[PDB]
Amino acid sequence: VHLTPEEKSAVTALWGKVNVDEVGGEALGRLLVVYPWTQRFFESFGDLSTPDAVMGNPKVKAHGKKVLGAFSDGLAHLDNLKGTFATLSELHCDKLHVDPENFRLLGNVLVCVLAHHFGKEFTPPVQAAYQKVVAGVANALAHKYH
Amino acid sequence: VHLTPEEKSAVTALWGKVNVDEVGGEALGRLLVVYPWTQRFFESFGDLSTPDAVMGNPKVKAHGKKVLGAFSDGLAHLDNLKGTFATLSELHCDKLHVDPENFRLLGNVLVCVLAHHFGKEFTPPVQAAYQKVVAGVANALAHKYH
Amino acid sequence: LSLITKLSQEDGAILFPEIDRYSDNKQIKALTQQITKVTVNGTVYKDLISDSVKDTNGWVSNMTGLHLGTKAFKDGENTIVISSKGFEDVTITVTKKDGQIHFVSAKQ
Amino acid sequence: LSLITKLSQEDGAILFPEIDRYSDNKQIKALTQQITKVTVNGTVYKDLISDSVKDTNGWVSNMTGLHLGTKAFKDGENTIVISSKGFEDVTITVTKKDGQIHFVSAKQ
Amino acid sequence: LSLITKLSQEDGAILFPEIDRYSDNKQIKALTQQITKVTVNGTVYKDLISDSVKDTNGWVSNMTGLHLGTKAFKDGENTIVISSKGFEDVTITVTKKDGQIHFVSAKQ
Amino acid sequence: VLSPADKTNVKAAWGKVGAHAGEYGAEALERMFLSFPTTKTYFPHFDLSHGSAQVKGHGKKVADALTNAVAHVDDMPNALSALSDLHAHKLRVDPVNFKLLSHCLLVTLAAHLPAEFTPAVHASLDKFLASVSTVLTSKYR
Amino acid sequence: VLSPADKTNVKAAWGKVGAHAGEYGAEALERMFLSFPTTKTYFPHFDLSHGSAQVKGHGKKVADALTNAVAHVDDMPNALSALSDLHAHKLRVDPVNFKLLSHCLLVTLAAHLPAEFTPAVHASLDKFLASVSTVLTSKYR
Ligand code: HEM
Ligand code: HEM
Ligand code: HEM
Ligand code: HEM
Repeated sequence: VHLTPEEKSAVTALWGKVNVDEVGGEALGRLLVVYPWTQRFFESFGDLSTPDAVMGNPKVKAHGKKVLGAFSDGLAHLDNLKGTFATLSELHCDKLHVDPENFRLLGNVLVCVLAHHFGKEFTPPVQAAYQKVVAGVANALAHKYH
Repeated sequence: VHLTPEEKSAVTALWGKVNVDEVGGEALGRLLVVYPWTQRFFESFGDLSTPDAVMGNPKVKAHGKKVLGAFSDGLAHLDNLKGTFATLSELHCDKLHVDPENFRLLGNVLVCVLAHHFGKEFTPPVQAAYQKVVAGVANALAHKYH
Repeated sequence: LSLITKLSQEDGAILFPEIDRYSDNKQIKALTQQITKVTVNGTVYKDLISDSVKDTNGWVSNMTGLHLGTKAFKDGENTIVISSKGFEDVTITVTKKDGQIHFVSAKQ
Repeated sequence: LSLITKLSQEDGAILFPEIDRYSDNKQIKALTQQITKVTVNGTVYKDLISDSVKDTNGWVSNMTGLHLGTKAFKDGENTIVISSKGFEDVTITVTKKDGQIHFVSAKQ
Repeated sequence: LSLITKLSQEDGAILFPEIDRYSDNKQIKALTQQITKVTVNGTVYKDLISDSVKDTNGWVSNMTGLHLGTKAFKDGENTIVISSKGFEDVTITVTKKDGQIHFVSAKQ
Repeated sequence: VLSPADKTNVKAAWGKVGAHAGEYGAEALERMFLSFPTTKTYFPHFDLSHGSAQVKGHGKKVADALTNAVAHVDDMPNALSALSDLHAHKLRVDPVNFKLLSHCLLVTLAAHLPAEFTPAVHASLDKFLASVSTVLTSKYR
Repeated sequence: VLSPADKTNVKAAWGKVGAHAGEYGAEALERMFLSFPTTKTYFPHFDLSHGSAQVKGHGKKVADALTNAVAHVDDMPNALSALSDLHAHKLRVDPVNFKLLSHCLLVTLAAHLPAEFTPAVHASLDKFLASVSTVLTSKYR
């Protein structure tokens, strides 16, 4: 997924300042809360009954790190998302059976969380960079569905 | 886009029996009627205000053959849709400003039309073949957007 | 016309790149889109929609330009009349010489 | 257990492919998902979530299996005790011999 | 069984709320889902899928519970035998008295 | 909400389904299961084999719920409001799936109704199935 | 429809926008135009450049329409009925675009309201903007 020099630099500069343990958990938190049907996949995480139950559920915060960590390999290999996420595309489709539509949703919630933490720093151009990265990860995880 | 040797035989056997003069125009006609926002792109076609206006409008029938014709390269070159449709992708995104979601819609309407013309012969397996082909074409036209 | 100026030679046919139905020029876009009739040396050509025009009395408007079959092309000077709904017929003039077609003029 | 039978040797760690949190075997899936505590030779290991386990007192459950750091691994016989909310402790036994760990048995 | 405990009366039928095919109790869910055969006082009932059970030899599992037609219900003591591929037949005992059925027992 | 004209088409076309409701219901599920296999996993217990008994059973359940909504067209949200809790609160059905099944119901209706599946009627049915979709996901909103 | 607390969240959070309505409206459009340039083509003659006067103008028009729909949470379809004809019948705006703008509205709201953009409030706003979206495309359905 094709980014300008200024964009690739912009993204990584903002990512470097990101709390990898905190942000992943707020993203998955906010997915499980705003798009309630997503709880189907994570019924094994115990109590997802309230916004607070969900945000303060250790299994969520935990899973958040795996997801956010996986976006980091994504940022490490933007010229090779299709490959970086391959075994993991297999996993989400072949064993979990996640509708790829939800990848786009998580990604967009991730964008809402970055804008929430980075305030005025999450400029329209910075968003447009991150929107390309997040659609890229979504595409890669969707590849081994067809 | 992977089809079983049976799926490929099934697809081509149904396609061989298709009226390449007529079917593209019924698909396009049905898109313009069912999903009225699609009229925006084809205002140069004159009156699309009614189902009669549309199914009697030669610019529609004619455009339908360009679309049906385009699906034919698709069926010829399933190994390389991304490439077969590469130039069309640039056109729809860079020059027509058409959101990729509409490709999935046309393709589903095309599937409704085949089911309308072929009745019981459009078996669930034969659909599942054509649903893979149509998601494939949709993908390739969407590629140059990214 | 300052806009229609050149052409290309293809298998049994010629291409006018600048007769582009997707041209950023609102006027060219609309002309190409509304083409009702083409005559070469008085012969009525057919809209072949998306077929080949190789050795035909046929034209095609597409993303590469206006494609014209060289069936009704004589040796020396040829006269092409393109008509639309909202414009004056464009008359295009070309020269076949030893089976090579060169651009001459396009006037309204 | 007839289900836990082998392991693989990784860089400063061992992998149990059959302790699969995505196993179609509802029993194994649920056990792996609910692992509360892992001990090697009495030493309490930590859930390192998704980091490397290379030369750590750390375990990780992922799509490849249960990953165990070989930090608290002595020469000869070793005893690994996996605890999970639903199920009774699973005791696994393995043998380090000049830097080669081979599987022995796994029991409830 | 301390899980099947009550019932309701409906127009020519009875409802067991707790025989819930969408129950958070994985055991009840699976039992209800896999009901192969139901007998009232020896009479074999039919799966009516989603029709009414009003004065029929018919049962229906849905979101409100297990619905049983009172056609083959005699006065006094009644014996319901629910069979499921999954687990042990569930035997329910109830008492029709002046056209009013009260729950008594449920046992496996 | 549906035009008077839409309702007239839906009543007329669903009328022609008649006693094949259950069979068309069952065909659509089979069409969904083969074409969109992610949908299989909402039915872990079922046999999804072509002539499956459970599929024919669930075909009837769905088709009957639709037959009901075709004569509760003005009363639809209230008619399937219990089904709306079931599908959102318990089954946690992904909105995406309502579009796939709706598509598969159109493919079926088109395949079985050559003589009345006119553009105007396909619009009306497409809308009507989206209405059912909208109600059935409404306890997310 | 919106819960009492959805309404309470939407009224409380939109309240905090206050006199920034125009600016937040304009930011969202600009955020939409950069991230989804397909959207720019609905604005053929508009100056779409950063700081554009027309964008600030159109930002106010939108933000005001939203401020209006807050007061009228209960009868939204009736509140924006004229806007609904305009966007569907005249402009033929592709449904997909209402999700892009809505998303960009949350990014804006989120960016500008650190302390009040709680998960509960993000759900409420997300739903509320989908309501506006649903009404604004309701002459399709
Ligand atoms: C698989 C889906 C589709 C295929 C295969 C397809 C194919 C084509 C082809 C072959 C052309 C003519 C290119 C040329 O002149 O060389 C074309 C033009 C066009 N397509 Fe598509 N198309 C698809 C979907 C859509 C959709 C969904 C829309 C709008 C909602 C759309 C709008 C247009 C428009 C406006 C033109 C130009 C119209 C004109 O010049 O008359 N297409 N498409
Ligand atoms: C960009 C999007 C996503 C990324 C990068 C991502 C990444 C991951 C990763 C790294 C894992 C752990 C796999 C392992 O290491 O063994 C995982 C597991 C999982 N993901 Fe995703 N995921 C994404 C989207 C989604 C979405 C939208 C869902 C929706 C429900 C989902 C559901 C799951 C589930 C259920 C698991 C397994 C749960 C568990 O065992 O704890 N994922 N994902
Ligand atoms: C679009 C129209 C739909 C209708 C009219 C419909 C109707 C129904 C009905 C009547 C039931 C039975 C409820 C009961 O026992 O009381 C049901 C159950 C169910 N529906 Fe839906 N449904 C629809 C869409 C979907 C979709 C798209 C999915 C999944 C992709 C789905 C999955 C289910 C499942 C899993 C059950 C439970 C199966 C079982 O109990 O064995 N439904 N639905
Ligand atoms: C919550 C979503 C939206 C709201 C509240 C909204 C509101 C408005 C309002 C109040 C107007 C002015 C009415 C008038 O001039 O008489 C307007 C005009 C317009 N809107 Fe929207 N709108 C929304 C979404 C969209 C989207 C998503 C698009 C396109 C992607 C769009 C395209 C337009 C266009 C093209 C105009 C005509 C303006 C012009 O070119 O002069 N709107 N909108």
